[PDB]
Amino acid sequence: MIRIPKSEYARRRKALMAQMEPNSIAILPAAPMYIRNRDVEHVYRQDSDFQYLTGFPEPEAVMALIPGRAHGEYVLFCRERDPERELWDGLRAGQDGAIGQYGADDAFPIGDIDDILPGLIEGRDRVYYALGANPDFDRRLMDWINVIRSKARQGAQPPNEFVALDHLLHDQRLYKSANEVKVMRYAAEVSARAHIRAMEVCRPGLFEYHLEAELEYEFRKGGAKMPAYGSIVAAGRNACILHYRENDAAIKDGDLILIDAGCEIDCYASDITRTFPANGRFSPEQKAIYELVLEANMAAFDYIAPGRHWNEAHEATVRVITAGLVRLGLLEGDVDELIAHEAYKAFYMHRAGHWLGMDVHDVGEYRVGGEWRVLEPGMAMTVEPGIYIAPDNTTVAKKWRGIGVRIEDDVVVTRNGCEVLTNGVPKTVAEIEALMAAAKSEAA
Amino acid sequence: MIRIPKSEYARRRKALMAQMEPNSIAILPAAPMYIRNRDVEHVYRQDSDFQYLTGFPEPEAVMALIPGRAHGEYVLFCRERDPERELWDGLRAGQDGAIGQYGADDAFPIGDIDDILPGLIEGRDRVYYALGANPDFDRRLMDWINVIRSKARQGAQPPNEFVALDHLLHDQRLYKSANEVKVMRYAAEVSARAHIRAMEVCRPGLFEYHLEAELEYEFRKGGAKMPAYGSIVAAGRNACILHYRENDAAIKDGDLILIDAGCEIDCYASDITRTFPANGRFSPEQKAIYELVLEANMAAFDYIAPGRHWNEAHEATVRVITAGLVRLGLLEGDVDELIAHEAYKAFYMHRAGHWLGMDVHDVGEYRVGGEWRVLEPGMAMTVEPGIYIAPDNTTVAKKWRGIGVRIEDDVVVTRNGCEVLTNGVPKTVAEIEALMAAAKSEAALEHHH
Amino acid sequence: MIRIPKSEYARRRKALMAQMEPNSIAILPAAPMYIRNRDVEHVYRQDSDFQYLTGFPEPEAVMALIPGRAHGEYVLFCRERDPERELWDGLRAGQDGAIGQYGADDAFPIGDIDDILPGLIEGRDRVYYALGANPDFDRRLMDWINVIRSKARQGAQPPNEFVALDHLLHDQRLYKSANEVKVMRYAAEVSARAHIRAMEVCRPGLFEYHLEAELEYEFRKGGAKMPAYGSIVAAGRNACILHYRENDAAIKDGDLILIDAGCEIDCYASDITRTFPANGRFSPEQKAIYELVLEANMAAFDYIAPGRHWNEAHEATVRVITAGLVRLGLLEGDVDELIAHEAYKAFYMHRAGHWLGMDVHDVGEYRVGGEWRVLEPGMAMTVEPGIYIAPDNTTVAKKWRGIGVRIEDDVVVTRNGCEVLTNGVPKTVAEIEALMAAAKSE
Amino acid sequence: MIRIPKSEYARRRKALMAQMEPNSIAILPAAPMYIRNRDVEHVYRQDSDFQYLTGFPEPEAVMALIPGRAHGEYVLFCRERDPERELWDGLRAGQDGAIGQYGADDAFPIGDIDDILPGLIEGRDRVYYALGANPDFDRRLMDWINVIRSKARQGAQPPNEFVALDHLLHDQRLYKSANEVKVMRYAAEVSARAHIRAMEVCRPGLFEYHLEAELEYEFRKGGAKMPAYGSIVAAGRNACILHYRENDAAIKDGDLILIDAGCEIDCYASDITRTFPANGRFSPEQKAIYELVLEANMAAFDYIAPGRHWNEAHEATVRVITAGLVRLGLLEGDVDELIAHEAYKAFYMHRAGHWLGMDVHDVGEYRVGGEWRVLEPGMAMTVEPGIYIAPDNTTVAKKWRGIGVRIEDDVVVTRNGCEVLTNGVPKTVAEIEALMAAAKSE
Ligand code: PRO
Ligand code: PRO
Ligand code: PRO
Ligand code: PRO
Ligand SMILES: [Ca+2]
Ligand SMILES: [Ca+2]
Ligand SMILES: [Ca+2]
Ligand SMILES: [Ca+2]
Ligand SMILES: [Ca+2]
Ligand SMILES: [Mn+2]
Ligand SMILES: [Mn+2]
Ligand SMILES: [Mn+2]
Ligand SMILES: [Mn+2]
Ligand SMILES: [Mn+2]
Ligand SMILES: [Mn+2]
Ligand SMILES: [Mn+2]
Ligand SMILES: [Mn+2]
Ligand SMILES: [Mn+2]
Ligand SMILES: [Mn+2]
Ligand SMILES: [Mn+2]
Ligand SMILES: [Mn+2]
Ligand code: NA
Ligand code: NA
Ligand code: NA
Ligand code: NA
Repeated sequence: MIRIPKSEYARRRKALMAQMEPNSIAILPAAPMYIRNRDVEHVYRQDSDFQYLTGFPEPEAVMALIPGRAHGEYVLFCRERDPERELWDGLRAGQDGAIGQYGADDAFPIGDIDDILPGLIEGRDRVYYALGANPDFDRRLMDWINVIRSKARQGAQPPNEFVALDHLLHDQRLYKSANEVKVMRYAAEVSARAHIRAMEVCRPGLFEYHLEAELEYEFRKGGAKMPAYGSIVAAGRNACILHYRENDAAIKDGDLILIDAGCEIDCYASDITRTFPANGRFSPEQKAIYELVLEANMAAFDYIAPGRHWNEAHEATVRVITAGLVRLGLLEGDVDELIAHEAYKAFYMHRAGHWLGMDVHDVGEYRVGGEWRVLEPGMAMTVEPGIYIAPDNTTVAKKWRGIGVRIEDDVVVTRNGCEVLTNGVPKTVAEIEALMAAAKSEAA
Repeated sequence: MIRIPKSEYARRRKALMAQMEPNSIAILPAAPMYIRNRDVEHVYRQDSDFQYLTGFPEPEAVMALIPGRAHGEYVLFCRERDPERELWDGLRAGQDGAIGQYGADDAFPIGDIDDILPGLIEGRDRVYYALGANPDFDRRLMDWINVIRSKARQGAQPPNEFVALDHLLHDQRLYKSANEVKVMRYAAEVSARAHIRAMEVCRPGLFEYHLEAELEYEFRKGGAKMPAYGSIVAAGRNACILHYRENDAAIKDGDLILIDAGCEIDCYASDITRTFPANGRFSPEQKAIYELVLEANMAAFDYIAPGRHWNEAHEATVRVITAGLVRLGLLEGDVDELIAHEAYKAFYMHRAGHWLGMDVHDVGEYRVGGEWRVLEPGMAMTVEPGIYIAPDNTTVAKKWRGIGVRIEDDVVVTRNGCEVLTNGVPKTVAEIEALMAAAKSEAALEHHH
Repeated sequence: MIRIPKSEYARRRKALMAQMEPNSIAILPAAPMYIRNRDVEHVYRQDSDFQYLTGFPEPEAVMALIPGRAHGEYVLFCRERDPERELWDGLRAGQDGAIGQYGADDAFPIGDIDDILPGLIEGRDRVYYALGANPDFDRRLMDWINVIRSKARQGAQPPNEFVALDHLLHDQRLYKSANEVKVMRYAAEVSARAHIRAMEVCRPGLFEYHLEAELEYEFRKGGAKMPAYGSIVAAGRNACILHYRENDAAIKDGDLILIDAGCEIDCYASDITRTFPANGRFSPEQKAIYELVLEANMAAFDYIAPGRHWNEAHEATVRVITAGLVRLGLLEGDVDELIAHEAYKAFYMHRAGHWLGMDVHDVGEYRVGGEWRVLEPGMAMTVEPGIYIAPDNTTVAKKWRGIGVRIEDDVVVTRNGCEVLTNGVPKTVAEIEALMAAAKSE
Repeated sequence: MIRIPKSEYARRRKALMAQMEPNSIAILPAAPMYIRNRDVEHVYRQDSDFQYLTGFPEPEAVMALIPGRAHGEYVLFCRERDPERELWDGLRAGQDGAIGQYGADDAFPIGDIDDILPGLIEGRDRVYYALGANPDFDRRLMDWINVIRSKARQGAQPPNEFVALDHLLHDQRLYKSANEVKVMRYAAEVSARAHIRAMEVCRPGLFEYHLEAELEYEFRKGGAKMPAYGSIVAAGRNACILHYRENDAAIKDGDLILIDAGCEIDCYASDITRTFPANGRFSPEQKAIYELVLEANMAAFDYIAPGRHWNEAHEATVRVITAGLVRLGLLEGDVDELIAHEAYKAFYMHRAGHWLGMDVHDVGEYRVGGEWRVLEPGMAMTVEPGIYIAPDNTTVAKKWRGIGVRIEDDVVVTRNGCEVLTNGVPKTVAEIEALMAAAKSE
C-alpha cells in the first residue's frame, strides 16, 4: 500500500555516497533480535538508518557502500535460503532476492562475511560507520581490520581513518522527501482515526486499557506493525505523569483522559496527544486549562516557517502558558519575571516538540554553529505544549489539582509556512464534546 | 481481572527455601530492558522466574532468599523513590513499597547492592542461581564473590558451591496451583473470544493484519498487557509456514486461514490455533484434511491423564494422522511401516505439544531417569496436531497442495484425566461454518456485535 | 424499588468533609454480623451511618475520609473476592467493585487494614469517629494508634484530637434531601397498603399473628428486606402494652386491634399505627376514646412548621387529651392543674413523636442551646398520641377499662408547614368501618 | 397450637439429671439479645439447649439443675415482675410464672443471681455447662467460683471439675420424642404449603423477593415466629450459589427457580428445597438435570433405616449422580473411577444432608468410635442432593450451563425405615408442571 518505493532507497544510497570522500567504504548492520521471555521473541524492528538505505526487513544482515567500485557500489550480506529454517520461520530473500528484489549489486551469505568483508575494506582510505552505536558490531569491525593487519607485509594496507556516519546520514533523514511526507501523512491519518475511536468509546466504568485496545485496533487495521511508541492512556491524576504507561486504572466520572499515541507505517512515526473529559463535558476548571493549552498549541504554528529558528515555537508556548497561568491566578507576578525565573516549570516542565520521522524522537541536529537550527522546508516535528497541576500542589486552589492536559500535533515545514498532518482528530472543546455526544446517543 | 494473590508468592518462596540446603542463599535478577529503536523501549516483560517468586513488576531489582536469616529471609533490592524520574516514568514502589505491598522482610536501594549483597553471601555454603541465564548478572555475581574473597583478612569465607536454580524452581513451576489454573482459564477464555471475532470478521479482500487487529483488540479489552507470543495469521499457502509472522498478505476466496494466537494474563500464557475457510465454507479437500487433524486432536486427550507418560499423546496423533493420510491416498503402504520410517514427517513435522505456563513453551523436564515423564495432576500442556501440504509437494495431486491445518487446545491434567481450557472457541466443521454464516448475516443487517 | 442514587452518597461524603477541620480523618466501620442460633445468621442490617455515606451493603468493611488527600479522599477497606466462598455465600464486590460500583478512590482488602490504616492516620491532626458506638472498633482504633506512637522517634506523629463524629454526621441526617423524602414516601405507601390489608382480613377467631402475616406479606412484596421494627399487633387488653410483641393471642369479638408497624426501604423507615375494631364496628366507648386520640393527632400537625419548636406538637396533644378526659369523666378537675401534675400520664405516658429516618427513632438533637430545637424544612418525624386505660384501673367506670388506642402518622416539614406521608391508610371512624365492610365479601 | 407440652420439659430435665454424677449442678443461660440498628432489636430466639430443658421464652434468665437437692432440683433465675417496665415491654413470667406455669421448684430475680448462685454451687463436686458456648456466661461463672474460693478459709469448697454439658445434652436432642416428631411434622406441613404457593404465584417479571414474600406469608399464617433460616430464592444462574440470599433479581422466562426455605415452630426446624421452571415448563436440559437429582433424592431414602450408617444415604446420591452425569455426557470415564477420584464434586460439591431438629443443622455426633454413626429410630435428618452447572463451565455443552437443581426432603428414622415429612409439596416434573398450569389458568 503506502510505502517508500524501491527506487527511492537507491536514490538515498546515491546521496550518501555523493558526500563520501573518494576510495572510502560505508558499513551498516541490521538491528539485533531480542528475546522477550524464554524463547519468545520481541517484535522485530529494523534499524532506522539501515532501513533508510535498504528497505531490507530482515535481521542478520550487513550492507556496504563502495563508491566507484567497478562491479557495483552496493553490497549486501544477508541470510541464505534454508528450506528447513524457512519452514518454521518464514521466507527469506536470499542472495538472489537481495539483488533482484532489493537492488543490491552483489550479495553474499552472512556466514561468509568474515571471508569477504576484509577484502572489500582493504585499500580504502576511510570507513564510514556509526561509531559507538552498536558496540558488538564495532568489535566485529575491528576484527576484520585485524585480518588486514596480518597481511601488511603482503602490501595489504588497512584504512587509516574512521568517520562517524551518523553525522552525515542523520542530516539526510532530517529533510523529508515527498514520499516520506506521504507515508507520515497516512500514518497521521490512521492515528487520528484511532484517537477519535478512543473518544467515542470512552465512558466511566471502563479501564484505561479499554481505550488502549481501541487505539491498537485502529492502528493495526491501518496496517501498522507496531505503534511508534508505547501508548500513554492516563486517566485523572495519571495525566500528570508524563510517560505514564500502567494503563490499568478505572475511569471515573469527572476524570480527564490524556492519550498520547501514534502508529508507525513502513518505519515512519506519527505522534498525537489529545485530552478529553471521560464523561463528555469539560468542567469549568478543565475547560480553562484545556483552552489555555490549545492557545499555546495554536500559537506555536505561527513560529514554524522557513527562516524561523527551532526554539521559537517552544518560546511562544512558554509565553502563552505563563500569561494564562497568571490570568488564572495559578502564578502571581510579572510574566517576564516568572519566565526568567522559570516559575512556569511547576506546570509545564518539558519541551514543546521534537523532530519527527522514522524514529518518533527523530535524528537531526537541533543546534548548528552555536545557534538554534534554522528551519527549512521538509523538516518535520511535533508541537506539544502541556499543563500539569500535580495532585499535591498546595500552592493552588483545590479545584485545580490533579488536572493534566497536553495537545500534540505533527507538522511539516513548507515553503511558505507549515502543514499540520493531524487536523483529522479535532481539538476544540466544541468539536470534542459534539463528537462524544453523538457517539453516546448512537450507542443508546 | 484475575491474578496471582500476594499470599501465593509467599508460599512459593517458602516452598523453595524448604528445598534449599541449610546455610545457602538464592539470588534472582529482574529482566533487562531493551531499546526497540533509538530511545523507544520495547514493552517490558518481567523474567518469569523472578515474577513467579515475587510478583514484582519493576526492572532493576534483585531478590535474595536467605533461609534461616533471623533479620528476614526475603530481601529485595529495587529502585528508590525519585520524584523527577517518576514525574516522567511513573511511580515506583521504593523500599517501603517492597516491604509493605510486596512482602519483603528487608529492602535496599538497587544502587547499594554492591555494598550489601556480598555480606549476605559471605558465610553461606551455597549460592542458588540460574547459571548462564543472564550473563550480565553472572558477571555481577563473580564480582561479589571476588569481594568476599578479598576480605579473608577479616575472616570472610566465600561459598564454594554454585547450584543451578532452574532445576528446583522449574519443577515447582511445572505443577500449577489452583490459582494458577484460574488465571490460565481466564487467559484461555479471553483468547477464545478473540479467535471467534477473527472468524466472524474474516472475508476475502481483507488482509491478514485485519484479523490480527481483531485478536489484539480482544486481548487488550480483556486486560492483556501483550500476547503470549507474536500472533500467527497465515492465509493460503502461508499456513504451511509453522511460525509465519509476516501477516501482510491479502486474503483470497478459497484460502484457508490458520491463526495461532493467545493472550497472556499476569504473565500466564494461553495458546490457541484454529483453522477455518476464508469464505466460510470448507472445500472438500480442505474439509478432508481438517477432519483428520480434528480426529488427531480429539484422540490426544485420551492419553492425557495421571500415569500416562508425556509422549503418549504425540504418538497417538502420529498413528491417527499416518493412518488417515493412507486412507486419503496421500501416503502409500503399511501404516506401521510408514511410522517407523517417519514418512508422515513430510506432512506433520513437529511435536503434538509442550508444557504451558508463564512461558508459552514452559519450563519443566520432559524426561526423568531417561524415560518420558509421567503425568501428574496440575501439569499443563498444549495439544496441537497438524498437517501441512507444501505448495510445491509434487508427490500429491495438485488439489491438495498449499493446504495447512493445525488445531490446538490448552489442557491441565486432573485427577480424572484432563481439563480442556479452550472449548470456548469451536472446532467442528459445522460449528465453524455456522458461526461464520451467522456473523455475515448479522453484519448484512447492521445488527451490532 | 426506589433507592438513594450513587451520586447522593458522594454528595454526602463531600458535605461531611467540608465540615471537618483540615488535615483530619474520619473512619466508619460496617455493622457486625450476629448468629441467631447455632450456625444460623440473623438478617444483616448495615449500620445507618456507614450506609448513609457509602451505600455499601457488605459486612467486614471500614471506610475512611481524608480531606485533601492527594491520591483520593475516599478509601474503603472491604472483603476480597474469593471463588470458593462466594460459591456458598454469594457475590462480593471486591476492591474493583469498591472503586467502580461504589465510587471509592482507593480500596484495600479488609485483611490488610492493620498494615495500611495506621499509616493513613499518621500525621493527621484530628480523627473523627463514633466513640463508643462499636467498642470492638474503638479497641481496634487504639491498636492502630499504638502502631503510630511506637514509631515516634522516627518523626511519626499520632493525632492529638479525637472528635465524636455523631455530632456532625447525625445533624446531617436530620435534614432529609429530596431523594430521601422520595424513598420515605414510598416506604410509607407500602406500609399504608399493609395496614389496609390487616384491616380487611381481620375477624374474630383469627390470631394476632394472622394479621402480622398480612403486614410482612405486603412489606416484602413492595421490596422491603425487613420491617423498620418488630411489628406490634395487639388485641384487646394487649393494646395497653406499648411494646407488645407476643403477637399470639386469639382475636375476640369486641376487641380493639392496635397495629404499630412499618417497612423500611433502602434502610429508610416508615412508622404507622392504626387502631380498629375486630368486628368492624367501634363500640360507643371505643369510639369516644378513639375520636379523642384522633383529635389530638389532627391538632398536632398545626404545630409542625418552620419556626415552631419540637415539643409544641407534643404539648398540643397533651392539652387535647387532658381536656377530653375531663369532658368524658375519666379525669376530674381543672385542666391546667391536671397538666401541671401530669395526671394525664395515667392514660398517656409517652411522647407524641420522634425523629424519623434511617433509624425509626432517628438521630438528631432534640435540644439545641438548652432549648427545644426549632423546626426547619426537611426534618421528618412522627405524630403518635394515644390513650390506654388499664383493665385494672378502678378510678374510671368499668366501661372504659381495657381500651387502648394510638393513631400514628409520618410527617416531613415543608416551607410553610408539613407534609403527611401516611394518608394512604384512613383514620376516621367512618372510613375505617367502611373499609372493613367493603372487604367482607372478598 | 402444636407445641411441646410442659410435662415433656420436666421429663427432659429428669433424664439429664439422671446422667449427672451425684452432688453436681448444671447451669444454662438464656440466649443474648442483639441490637439490629440504633435501638431496634433483632427478633429474639431462645437458645436451643436452654429452650429444650425449660420451654422458657425470655432473655435474662439462667437455669440450674441440682440433682437430689432437698429444697428443689430445678431453680430458675429470671426477670422479676415490674409494672412500669411491663407497661412498655410486655408481660413477664416473673418468679410466680417460673414456679407456676414453667414448673420450677424455686425461682429468683435475675438481678440477685450473684448473691444466690454461688451458694448453690458451693459444696458440689462438679459443674456441668456448655464450655465456650457463651463467653460472657463463662466469665460470669468464673467470678461466681472465685467468690466461693475467697471463702475457702471459712470452710467453703468450690467444685474442682467442670464438664462439657453439650455431649450429654446434644445426644438427648438427637433422639426425637413422639411429641417432637409431631411438632416437626406440622412445621414441615406449613413449609410444604408455602413452597406450593411460591410455585403457583411465580411468573416472569416478578422478582425473587415476591416469592420470598409468599413464603413468609404462609409461614406466619401457620404460626411461625421466624423461618428456620434465611430463605434462599435463587433464579437462573443464582441457583449455583448454594446459600444465595440477595433475593433481589428479576425472574426471567427460561429461568429455573431454586427455593430453599422452611419455617420453625416452637423452635423446631423444617427444611425444604424445590426447583421449578419460572415459566411452568422444564426445558429439555432442565428436565434432564432435574430428573437426575430426583433419582438421587429417591435413592437416598432406601439407605436410611436402623442399622444403616449416617453416610450411606450420601454415598447413594454420589453413585446415582455420577452415573447420570456419565449417561448425560457431562462426565466421561469409568463410573467407579470417577467416584473414587471425586469427579462429581465439580457439579455436586456439598453433603447430602444433616441432622434436623431445634437447629436446622442440628446437634449430635456424626461419628462414634471412628466410624459413621449408626442410625436408630427417632433420629431426624435431611436428604438434599443437587447438581450445579456454572455459567462459564466450558467443559460441558453450552446447553447445560447455568442450571442449578436441588431437591430436599426431611426425614425421621422409624423402626423399619424412615418417614418422609415433606411429601406435601410435590417433586415430580408432571406434578410440578400440572400445579403451575392449574394456577396460571385459574
Ligand atoms: O512527553 C512530553 O511531553 C515531552 C515532549 C518532548 C518529548 N517528551
Ligand atoms: O513446538 C510445537 O509443538 C508447536 C508446533 C508449531 C508451533 N509450536
Ligand atoms: O417514642 C414514642 O413516642 C412512641 C410511643 C409509643 C411507642 N413509641
Ligand atoms: O451448606 C449447607 O449446609 C447446605 C447443604 C446444601 C446447601 N446448603
Ligand atoms: Ca489463596
Ligand atoms: Ca443509581
Ligand atoms: Ca496526602
Ligand atoms: Ca404428654
Ligand atoms: Ca487420588
Ligand atoms: Mn507524544
Ligand atoms: Mn512521546
Ligand atoms: Mn511527541
Ligand atoms: Mn500455538
Ligand atoms: Mn503451542
Ligand atoms: Mn506456538
Ligand atoms: Mn410506631
Ligand atoms: Mn413511632
Ligand atoms: Mn415504634
Ligand atoms: Mn438442609
Ligand atoms: Mn435446605
Ligand atoms: Mn440449609
Ligand atoms: Na493480592
Ligand atoms: Na463468513
Ligand atoms: Na351500635
Ligand atoms: Na453437637
